[PDB]
Amino acid sequence: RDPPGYRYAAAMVPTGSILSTIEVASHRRLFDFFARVRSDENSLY
Amino acid sequence: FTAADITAKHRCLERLIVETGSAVSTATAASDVQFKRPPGCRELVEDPC
Amino acid sequence: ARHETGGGVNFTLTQPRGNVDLGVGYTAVAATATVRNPVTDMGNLPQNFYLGRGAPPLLDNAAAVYLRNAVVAGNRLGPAQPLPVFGCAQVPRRAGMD
Amino acid sequence: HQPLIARDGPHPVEQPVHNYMTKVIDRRALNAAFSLATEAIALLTGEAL
Amino acid sequence: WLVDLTTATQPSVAVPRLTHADTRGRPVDGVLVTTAAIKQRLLQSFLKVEDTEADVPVTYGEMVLNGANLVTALVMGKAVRSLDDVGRHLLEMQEEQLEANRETLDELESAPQTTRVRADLVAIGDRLVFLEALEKRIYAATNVPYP
Amino acid sequence: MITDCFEADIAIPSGISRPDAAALQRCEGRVVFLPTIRRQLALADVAHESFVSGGVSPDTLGLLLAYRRRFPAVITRVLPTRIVACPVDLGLTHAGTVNLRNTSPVDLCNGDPVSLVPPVFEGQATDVRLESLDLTLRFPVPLPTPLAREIVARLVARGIRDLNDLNVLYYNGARLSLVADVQQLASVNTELRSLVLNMVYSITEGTTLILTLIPRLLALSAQDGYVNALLQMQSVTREAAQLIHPEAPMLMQDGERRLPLYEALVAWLAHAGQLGDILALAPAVRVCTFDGAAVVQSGDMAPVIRYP
Amino acid sequence: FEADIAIPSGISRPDAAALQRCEGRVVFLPTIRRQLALADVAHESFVSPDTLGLLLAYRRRFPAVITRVLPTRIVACPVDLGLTHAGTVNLRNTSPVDLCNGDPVSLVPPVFEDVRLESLDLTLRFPVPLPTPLAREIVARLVARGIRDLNELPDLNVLYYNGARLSLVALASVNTELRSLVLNMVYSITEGTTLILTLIPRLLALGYVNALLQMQSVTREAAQLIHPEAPMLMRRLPLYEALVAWLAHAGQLGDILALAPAVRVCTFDGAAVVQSGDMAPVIRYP
Amino acid sequence: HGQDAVCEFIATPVATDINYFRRPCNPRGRAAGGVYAGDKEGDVIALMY
Amino acid sequence: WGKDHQVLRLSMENAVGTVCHPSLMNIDAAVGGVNHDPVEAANPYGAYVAAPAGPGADMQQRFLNAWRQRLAHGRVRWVAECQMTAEQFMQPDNANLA
Repeated sequence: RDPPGYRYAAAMVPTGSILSTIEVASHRRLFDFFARVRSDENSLY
Repeated sequence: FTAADITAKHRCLERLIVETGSAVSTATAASDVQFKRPPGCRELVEDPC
Repeated sequence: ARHETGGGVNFTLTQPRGNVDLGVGYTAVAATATVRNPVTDMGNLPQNFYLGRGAPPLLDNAAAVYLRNAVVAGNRLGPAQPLPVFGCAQVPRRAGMD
Repeated sequence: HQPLIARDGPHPVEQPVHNYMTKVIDRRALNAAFSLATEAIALLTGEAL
Repeated sequence: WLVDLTTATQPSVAVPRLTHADTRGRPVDGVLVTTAAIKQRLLQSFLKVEDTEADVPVTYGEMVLNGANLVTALVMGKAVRSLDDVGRHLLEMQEEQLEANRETLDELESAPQTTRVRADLVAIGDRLVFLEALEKRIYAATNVPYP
Repeated sequence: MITDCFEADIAIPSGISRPDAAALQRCEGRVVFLPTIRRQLALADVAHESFVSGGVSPDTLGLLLAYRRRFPAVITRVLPTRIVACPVDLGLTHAGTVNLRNTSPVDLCNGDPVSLVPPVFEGQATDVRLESLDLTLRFPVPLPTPLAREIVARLVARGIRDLNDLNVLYYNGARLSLVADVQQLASVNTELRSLVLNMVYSITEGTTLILTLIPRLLALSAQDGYVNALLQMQSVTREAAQLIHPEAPMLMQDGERRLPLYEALVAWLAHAGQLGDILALAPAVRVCTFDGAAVVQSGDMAPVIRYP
Repeated sequence: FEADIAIPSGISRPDAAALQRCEGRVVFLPTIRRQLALADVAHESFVSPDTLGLLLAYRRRFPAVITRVLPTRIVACPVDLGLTHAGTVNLRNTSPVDLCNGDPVSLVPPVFEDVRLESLDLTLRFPVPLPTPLAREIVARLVARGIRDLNELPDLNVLYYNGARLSLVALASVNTELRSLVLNMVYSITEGTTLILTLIPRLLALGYVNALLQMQSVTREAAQLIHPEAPMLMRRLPLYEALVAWLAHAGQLGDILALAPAVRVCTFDGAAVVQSGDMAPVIRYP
Repeated sequence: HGQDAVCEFIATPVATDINYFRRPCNPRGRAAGGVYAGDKEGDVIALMY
Repeated sequence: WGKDHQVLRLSMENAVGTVCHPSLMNIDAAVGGVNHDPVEAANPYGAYVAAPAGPGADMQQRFLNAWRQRLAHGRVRWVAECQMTAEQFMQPDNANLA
C-alpha cells in the first residue's frame, strides 16, 4: 500500500466546495488516504 | 457450496450493495444450452442471490 | 496507429481518459422497472455427471461400461463422443430450439 | 469537517472531528478502426494514375 | 416512487462552470435515463414536462502545464492543478489575515458560452431533471447493445 | 519484398463468360497448389485437370498424396486478367496477415493451426467448374488440426478394412459425416507402408520394460477417474493385459552405461509421434485475429500468421 | 508492432519494483490486441494446470517478449508479428544454461524451481528460455524419471551442457506435477506396440511389403515380436477402430512434446555466449 | 349455415396425455417448420423426422 | 409452469445422471479427512466382530461374562438414537450429526 497523506498547503486553497454532508467514515472504501482528527492534531503542522 | 468464495468476500455492506447490481454472470445466454462462461466476454448481471 | 492486413492498411485510433468520483457517498442509483422475455426457458433438463471426469470408476469394466451406455444413451446432454482426455467434451447439437 | 451537538453528562464530551481523504484517478481509452483498401492506396499515392 | 429515486442520493461538489438550466434560468439538478418504452409511460401520465429547450454550456475545460507548473513537472517531479494561484495565495495569506469561508479558486472562472438545446425537463418533487433516452441519438443502427 | 511477397500469377485465358469470371471473384481467399514456385503459371496448371495422372483420377485418399508434392498458396487478389497468390512455403506477406475463407462447416479459434484437406464431406465436394473453359477447380477444405488428424485416420483405417461404421465424426456437438467412397489400391499401399516402416522403427529394447507396466495400468485405471477416462471403453491394452503376462529381462548387455527408457521415447517421438504429419500434410498456417473475436465463423475470412 | 498491458492502479513500492525486475522476460498474451489487461497474462488466467496443461496453453497463446516497462502500462512486442517488424529485442536468461550464438530457443514451463504481486494478488509464472536440443532432452529425462518411479538409476539425474553440470534433482512435487504426461506416454506406447502385434500376425501379406517387413524383421523385429509374444499369448477384436483413436492421440502428443523454437540469437558486437542472468539480442525473422 | 369444414382423423396411441392438446399444438406429433430450425443444411429434415 | 405456459413434469427417474454416477461411493476424501484429529473409543459393541469361539453353548456365556463392564460403560450409540424424533434429530442435541 502507498497511501500518501494529502497536501495541506494546497488544500488550504480549495478549488471548489463540497455540497452534501454525511458521516464520511461510514463508507471508507471509496477513498485511499483517510484520516480522522479530533479538533486538532500535531502532524498537521 | 464452494467455501473458498464465501470466505473470500469482505463484509462491508456499503460495498456489496454496489457490486451485486454490477456483478458478473456465471452462465451465458449466448450458448446453445447453458455453459460456464467462456473467458472472452462478460455479462454484468445483478445476483441478489 | 497503423497496421496492414491483406494489403488493407488499418488505422486504429485511441484516446486515453480518466474518471474520478468526486462525490462522497452514493451519487447515482439504478432501479429495475419492467421485465422482458425471460431468456432461459424454465425447463426440466437433468444434469449428467458422465460428462464429468475425476470420479474413480467402479472396479468392473463390465458394469461401468454397462451403466455409462445404459444412461448416457439417448440423452439430451450426455456426451456424443466419449470423453477425450485433453479435448473439450461436446454436447449434442440440437436440430432446432424453441 | 463535521458539526457537533453538545450534550449533558454523564456522556463523555465530544470534540470536533475533521475527515481528510484523497481519491485516485482511474485510466481508460477508446477504440475505432479506419481501414482502407489496397487499391485505394495506389490511387492516393498516385501509383495507378 | 420516482420521488424516491431522486431523494436517495447526495449531491456532490458544486462546480459553477456547468450552469445547465432552463430558458428561465432555474438550474437543472439531475438526470434520468430510461429506455424509450418507460419514457413514454412516464410522460403520458405520471410526469409533466416543465420545459422543452434547455441552455447548455459549450466548451470543455483545459489544463495545460504552461508556466512554472511545468518546471516542477520536470525538475520537481510533481504537478499541481493551478499552481499559478495556489502559489500566489500562499504569499498574501502569509501576510494579511484569516477568514474561514474563502473565495474558492474554482469560483473565479468566467462562464462558458451557453447555447440553446432541446431536451425534456421534468420536475420530480423539487428538482428539475434532464429526462433522456439516448438509444436514438446514439445506438441507432450501430450494433452495440444498450447498456 | 522478394523475400516477403513472391506472388505467383496464374494467368486467366482470353475468353471467359461473365458467369465464370464472376465465379473467380467469389474465390478471393482460397487455396491453390502451385506445382512449382514460378512467377507465371496458368489455370491449366492449377485446376483439377492438372491434378490427374494418366487416365487415373485420384480418390480422396490419394488426392492428399499429391498436395504435398506441390506448394500450397493462398490467393490474395483476383484481377480480371490474372490471379495473384502467395505461396506459404516461402513467406506470407511483409507484415504477414493473409486471409483464408472457411469452406468447411467447422468454425476456427485463435491460435488454431489450419490443416487443409481435399473436399471429403457430404454436400461439400464443391468444385467450381468453369464451363466456358472446361476447368474444374478443386479448392481444398481448411480445417483445424484436431480434425485433419482424425479424418486422415478415418480414411486410412477404412482402406485397410478393404484388404480382408467408421465415417461419422463430431466436432463441438456438430455431427458431420464424411463421404464413404471407393479407394484405390495404389494409394492405400503408400499409406500402409508409411505406417509399418514408422511404427516398427518406433520399437526399441526399452519398450519391453514398458510392456511390463500394462497390468499396472489396469490396476491404476480402476482407481483414478482420469486414467479411467484416458484408456477408453474401446482400447486394446485393456484386453492386452488379460492375455499377456510379460516379464522383464534381469540383466542387459552394457545395461549400466545405457539408458533403456530414455532411448525408447526419442525413438518413439521421431517415428510414431511424427506420424500424423507423414500421412497428411503439415499445418503451415495458424489463425491470429487481431481485434474481432476468438472465433472465425464458417464462410468468413480469417487472418493468418505463419506457423513454425 | 507492440502491444500494451495496462497495470491496474494500487501498486506498492516493492510490487512496482517487481515488474521492473522482469524487464526482458517472456509473456503469453491470448490475442494480439492493442490494449490488454494484466489479468490475462497472469497464472490465474491459465485455468489450475499441470505441466501437460501449460504446454497446451503455450500453443494457443501468443508469446511476447517484454520491452520497456512503464509505470502505467507494460509494453510487449509479440513474436509472431512484431518481431517480423521490429528486428532485435533483448531477452533475459533465467535458465541455468548459457545461450550460445545462433541457438534456436524454445520456452519451457518452470519445472526446476515466479513473481507474485501482493497488492494485486496475482502471480506471474514466466517460462524458462532454454534451447531446443536441451528442451527435447530435459523433458524426455523427466518423463523417463517418472516411469522408473512407477514400478531409480545412479545416472539420469545429471546433465552436461557446454561443460557445465546440470542438476534436475536440486522434488516430490515435481514428479506429481509432471504425472499426466507420464500416463499419456505410457498409454501411447503400449497401445502402439499392441496394434503392431495385432496386425503383422493378422495380415503379413506378401506383395514386396512383407519382403520388406520380414527382412527388416529378420532377428530385429520378428524376434522382438516373438520375444514379446513369448511374454504374451498369440471373438472379434475391435481392431480397425482402435487405429483411429490412437492416431488421433499419438499425433497429438507429438505437438505438445515438439517444443518448437521461436527465438534465434544473432548476436553482433557482443559475446558469442550469453550467460545466465544476462540479456541476449534476439530475433525471429531471417 | 355455410360450407362444411372437412374433418380428418389421425390415429394415435391412447396413452398420449391430453395435456399435449390444452395449448396450441402440432398434430403431426413433432414440431415441424423452418422457423424452428438452426443454420445447417440438414436441420429442417432433422427436426421433421 | 414452464416458460410458455406448459405444465411440465419433473420426477425421480430424471435423477439418474447424478445418483447413478459411480462417484457417490467415492468416500475417502471424507474418512481420510474426518480422522484428522484423533477420536475416542466408544463402547465398541457394534464396531467389533470376533472370531467364532470354540464351544457352541458356552459361547454366549463367555460373551456376557467378558463384556459386562463393556456394556455398562457408556450407552450403545445405535440404540440410543432410536428415540430421536426427526426435529429432535437435527438439533445440536445429538453430537452424532457430525
